[PDB]
Amino acid sequence: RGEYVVAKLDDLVNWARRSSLWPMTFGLACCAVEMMHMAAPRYDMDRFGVVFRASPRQSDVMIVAGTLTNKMAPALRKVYDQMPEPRYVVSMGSCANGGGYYHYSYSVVRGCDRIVPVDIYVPGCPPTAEALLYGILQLQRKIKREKRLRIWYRR
Amino acid sequence: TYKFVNMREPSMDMKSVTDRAAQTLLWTELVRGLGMTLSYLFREPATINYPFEKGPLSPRFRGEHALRRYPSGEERCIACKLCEAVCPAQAITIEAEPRADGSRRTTRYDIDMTKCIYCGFCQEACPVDAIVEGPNFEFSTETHEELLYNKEKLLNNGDKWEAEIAANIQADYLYR
Amino acid sequence: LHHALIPHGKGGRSSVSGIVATVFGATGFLGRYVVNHLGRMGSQVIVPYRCEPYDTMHLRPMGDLGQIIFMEWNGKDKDSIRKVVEHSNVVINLVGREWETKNFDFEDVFVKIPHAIAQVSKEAGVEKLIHISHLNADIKSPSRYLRSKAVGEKEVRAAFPEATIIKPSDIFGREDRFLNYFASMRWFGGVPLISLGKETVKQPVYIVDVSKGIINAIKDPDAKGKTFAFVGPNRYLLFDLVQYIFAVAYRPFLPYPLPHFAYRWVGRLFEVSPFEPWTTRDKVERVHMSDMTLPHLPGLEDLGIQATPLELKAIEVLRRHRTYRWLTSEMEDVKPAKTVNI
Amino acid sequence: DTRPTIRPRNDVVHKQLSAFGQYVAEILPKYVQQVQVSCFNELEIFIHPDGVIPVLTFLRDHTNAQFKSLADLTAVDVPTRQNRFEIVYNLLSLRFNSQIRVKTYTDELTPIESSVTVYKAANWYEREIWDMFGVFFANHPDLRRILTGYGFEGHPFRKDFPLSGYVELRYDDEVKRVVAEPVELAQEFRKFDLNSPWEAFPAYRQPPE
Amino acid sequence: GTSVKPIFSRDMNEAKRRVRELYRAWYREVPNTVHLFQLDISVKQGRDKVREMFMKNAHVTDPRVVDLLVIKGKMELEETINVWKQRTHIMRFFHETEAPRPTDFLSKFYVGHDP
Amino acid sequence: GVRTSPTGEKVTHTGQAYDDGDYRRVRFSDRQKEVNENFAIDLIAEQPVSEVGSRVISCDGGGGALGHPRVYINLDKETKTGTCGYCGLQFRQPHH
Amino acid sequence: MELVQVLRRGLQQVSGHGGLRGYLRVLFRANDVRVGTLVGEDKYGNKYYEDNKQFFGRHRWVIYTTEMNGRDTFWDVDGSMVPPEWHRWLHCMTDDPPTTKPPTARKYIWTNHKFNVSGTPQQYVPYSTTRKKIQEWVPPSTPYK
Ligand SMILES: COC1=C(OC)C(=O)C(C/C=C(\C)CC/C=C(\C)CC/C=C(\C)CC/C=C(\C)CC/C=C(/C)CC/C=C(/C)CC/C=C(\C)CC/C=C(\C)CC/C=C(\C)CCC=C(C)C)=C(C)C1=O
Ligand SMILES: NC(=O)C1=CN([C@@H]2O[C@H](COP(=O)(O)OP(=O)(O)OC[C@H]3O[C@@H](n4cnc5c(N)ncnc54)[C@H](OP(=O)(O)O)[C@@H]3O)[C@@H](O)[C@H]2O)C=CC1
Ligand code: SF4
Ligand code: SF4
Ligand code: SF4
Ligand SMILES: [Zn+2]
Repeated sequence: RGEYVVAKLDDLVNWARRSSLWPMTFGLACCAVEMMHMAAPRYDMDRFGVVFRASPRQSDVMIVAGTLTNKMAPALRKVYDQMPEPRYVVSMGSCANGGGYYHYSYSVVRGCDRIVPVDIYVPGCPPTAEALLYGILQLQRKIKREKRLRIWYRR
Repeated sequence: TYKFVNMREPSMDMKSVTDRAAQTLLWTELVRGLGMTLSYLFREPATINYPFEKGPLSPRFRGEHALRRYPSGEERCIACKLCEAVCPAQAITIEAEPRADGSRRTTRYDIDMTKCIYCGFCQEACPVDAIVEGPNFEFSTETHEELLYNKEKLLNNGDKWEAEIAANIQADYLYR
Repeated sequence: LHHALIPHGKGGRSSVSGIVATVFGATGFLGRYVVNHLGRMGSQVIVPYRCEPYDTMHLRPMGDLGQIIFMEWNGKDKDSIRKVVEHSNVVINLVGREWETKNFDFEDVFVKIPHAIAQVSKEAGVEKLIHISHLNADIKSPSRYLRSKAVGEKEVRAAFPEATIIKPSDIFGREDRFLNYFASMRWFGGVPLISLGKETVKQPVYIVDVSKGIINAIKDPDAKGKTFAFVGPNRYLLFDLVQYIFAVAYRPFLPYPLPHFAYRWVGRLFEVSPFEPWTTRDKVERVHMSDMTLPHLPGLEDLGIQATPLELKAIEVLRRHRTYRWLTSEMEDVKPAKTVNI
Repeated sequence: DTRPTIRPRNDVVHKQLSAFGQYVAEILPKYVQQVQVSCFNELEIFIHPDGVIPVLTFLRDHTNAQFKSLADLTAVDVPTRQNRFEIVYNLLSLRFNSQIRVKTYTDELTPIESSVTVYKAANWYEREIWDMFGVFFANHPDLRRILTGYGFEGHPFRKDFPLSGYVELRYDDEVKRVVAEPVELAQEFRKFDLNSPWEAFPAYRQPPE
Repeated sequence: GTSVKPIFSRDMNEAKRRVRELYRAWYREVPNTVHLFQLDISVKQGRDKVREMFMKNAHVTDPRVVDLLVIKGKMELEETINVWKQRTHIMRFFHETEAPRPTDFLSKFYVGHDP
Repeated sequence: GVRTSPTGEKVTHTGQAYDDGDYRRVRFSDRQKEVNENFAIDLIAEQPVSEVGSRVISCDGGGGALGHPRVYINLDKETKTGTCGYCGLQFRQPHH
Repeated sequence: MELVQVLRRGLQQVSGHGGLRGYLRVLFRANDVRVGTLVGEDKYGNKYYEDNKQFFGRHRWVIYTTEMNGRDTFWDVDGSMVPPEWHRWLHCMTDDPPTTKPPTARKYIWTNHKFNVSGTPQQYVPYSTTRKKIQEWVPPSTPYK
């Protein structure tokens, strides 16, 4: 039946997307250091299929790791625009989540969500590299639960 | 006491210069560089098998905030507002009101995880060990609003991680 | 008003406005824009959706955290509509489709679904329901889109007597399928106007104008029961309109008269596609109807919003279509297309 | 020791710093207004704002001073003073391993000669004082905002400036742009009035006026 | 006491001269911003905004103040020239997303408790 | 004990329940109202009142450093039982 | 000599994991084939192994349960599937497993360790936990006038 065929196509495409999540080298602050430590041998992003890649044209997930300030927010929004779809935003740290320590400052965006649609909120100051890996795996399951071709079949 | 890190003049004996020319032509330190990486590939990798294998922690680890309670069942919090008055990020909001029994307990105890800095200052300030930073750190959420913790959510965390948090405090209270 | 619906603040994101609303079909064109305005003033939006949640991602960052709430709903399920409209002051109906899918014809998305929305909204107890139709809505128009829209308007009026009915003429914007349609027609050789397109008069209205009109109608205490008609300020001849569209895009213009039945065949051929049907018979028809002037119906100016002429807001739409050659030319380089006087 | 908690006090350094303070006061009586050594052995020279270029140069070039490193250059804003802005120069002498402080005053609309000619490190520092406080430094190679965002309106570090500013940022889909809006916080900064109404230190007791 | 140091100009006329040449630079610039920054507002729609910005602080009379805003406007021109400001930074001058605010007392009373 | 409001919303220990004519309940549909079933108001009630045989008694909450600051309760009024202000445990003189 | 023993213990790898079928089960599920002493098991089904010979970090590990709380976890697993009592032992925060040293029991402690409830309709929605502050006048019902 057509539903089974589109189901299997959904599983294949979602598996590819979740098993080759290519992130972006967009570290901003101390939350980037853990972003490096999970790339360090101990946790090693590489075994999970995730390999760092600059040039947003060839990346899927943006881990906004660090404080997002007013002077940088236009750059972050523009760079998010460069990403071809599908795209995902993982927010690392309290600063990139809702403001963190400098939530009441004059030149800090009170949450990265106000600029891009954040897909996964990873809490911490900074989050432990295990916690960030957990957030990435949660995003992976999110991609696994996508129903693109199913919705197309029931257009 | 100081040392000259790069103050070495190379010897100009015929043997020395022959060795330098051999290293230049027949790449020698380059071969050493290859050999080092060969030696480490043959070595054991350091990666752990997350999530089936977890990196080591300590009983002092700071994670998800949680409200504890006495063994009787009554909450430890008495709304003294030390944690709210000491939080560097002003992430705690407390509203108190005398309960029906008479004990002073928070009618609202909200901790904003999206604004928290996980310093642990609240758990030091608490005179009754009511608010603690639990061992949990894998509590990422898909939406922002789920990170704005209420009193009920914090009490649920306290009731859930109580087995771990009681042991962690038991193994660390003597240092404090 | 309830104790939490009393307006508070200064109109910013974190301000209680009291416009708790449901926008059916928010995931597309004006459905996005309206939400933005609803998000801007600080109103709790109960945006329902049937598509993949990823497609609702651009819906997320226009409201303060906790304001926008997404729910799953199905057109042929009264329980879903009841769930989404149970706690809401206003229910805005923006459900539509330029084509007829296999599981949804024109009547389903313009009569049946609006009927269910209006009936369930009346049962729940909402105070305002803004239904959206087309200006050229007629029970005898050849295109099934406009005919279905007319019967849907009558049904919605019957079910919700005080429902505000807004009849926009033609929305042009960054994603409009009206200016981008003409611009994208460059791929298929020349632009094949029917009878050279010298008999059709179109009155396009800016998207921001329509969304602001919806917001004002919600805020206006007299929009209940009324039937507004949202049209642009000028009336363009279709050939002159395409001339302006291709001049602002600086693409070569190759007009080509085309017999009506041959264009119907072309529309069928494009309808065959099991994906986004670039052109349908309804589509090729509608671009040939003139915009029926309805002076009796109240307009945008009554709501207090001045229509923005297409010339000022045409560079936004067609700057993407320009090649690298005329990618930086200013807005005043191309002279406004001559307009037949209203 | 008899004082296991009280920080040890060095008096030889106090005598040396006092001697050098008198030395500098005698050398440049034109600008040196008042010199004082703190209890923790730090010497501060308060000069007239016209003595910014001369005095620094002396401290940079004299054989007995040899202060050849501008460690820090900052300003402190005290609204209750006439010339609220108070520019502070911190200098370090590597030959006599000694730190000196030269502090001058300036109001909102009075310029200060740029010390870029003397201390080329000041070039960026000056801009910061301009950006954070608004003190304009004349004869500067290039004065510009260094920390605030482009198009910022105001001087953040001024006391008469809210810590949350006046304008926040957002992304608007209608204009497809990162727009700026008037500030509106979800939770207002709870201003805590923590100050004991009992005098703390009898030593620093201001005489009544 | 009543007499204090000058910034750049030594009278109001020289300050007006500096204001005049700053307006010269801005007026000459504006179309270059419209083209280079890919703005969609009309050229005149930016020149009149330059005029309005100049007319905003047209009430000041202390010379030193006038030199101060001359330097500040020079800095903003400097940012605009070498693409240091961006499209969003320039567009902030035209407050677009801001809803229009009312001026009559009656609407303010209807909308909220503010002066 | 947690009970149900007429709308259907469970009331918390703080007596919080959104009104029927309140739009905020929209947040809870397709979700649940996170409440704590273990009510401290009830849980402290059935704890037995200790028959202390002295005029005053010291309570630390149990565990020394694990408990609350030690406070001394005066058990002199025969009409009431001395209750610690930190943990809520009651004490009573042996029938005086 | 060590080559032969090395080839041999690769067969103890398949023998320990209940034969070939269990060998591919653990290989495709937990991505490892290493064996270890069964330190314990929890009520949810996760099996908890330890091998002190492994270097610090992989001396203890979990094979997660196939099913927990009405959710198939045969293929998708996460770090929140660890019950609180065993999370201490797994993360090397103690050397006492719950089997030997069991955590103290109390009434308020849960009996079913819910995993991360994000995404599922059992999410957490923030809300005000306080009552109203200002009351209304509730005008009388008699027309009177
Ligand atoms: C001082 O402060 C600092 C900060 O302070 C705040 C900072 O923030 C930052 C900034 C922060 C960062 C940079 C973050 C940290 C980043 C890192 C540490 C980087 C870590 C990187 C890694 C772990 C990964 C490195 C990558 C490696 C080792 C290898 C990559 C190589 C690859 C090959 C990757 C794979 C990619 C590709 C494209 C291959 C896949 C493609 C294929 C297989 C295609 C196959 C196709 C087919 C088979 C087709 C077959 C067709 C057939 C048969 C027929 C077809 C014909 C038809 C007709 C259809 C820095 C630097 C900083 O310093
Ligand atoms: N020029 C114009 O386009 C004019 C349009 N209108 C009316 O405005 C409304 C919105 O127009 P516009 O935003 O451009 O349209 P779009 O096609 O861009 O968006 C239509 C919306 O309706 C939803 N929808 C369609 N069919 C169904 C269905 N069967 N069940 C559930 N949801 C459904 C879509 O969901 P999804 O995104 O998942 O498909 C989407 O959210 C329509 O009623 C249209 O006729 C009025 C005047 C002029
Ligand atoms: S959340 Fe904490 S660690 Fe992350 S950037 Fe902000 S302050 Fe640094
Ligand atoms: S640990 Fe968290 S809640 Fe406690 S004071 Fe620090 S930031 Fe606030
Ligand atoms: S410090 Fe402890 S007892 Fe005091 S209010 Fe905070 S949680 Fe309650
Ligand atoms: Zn007690």
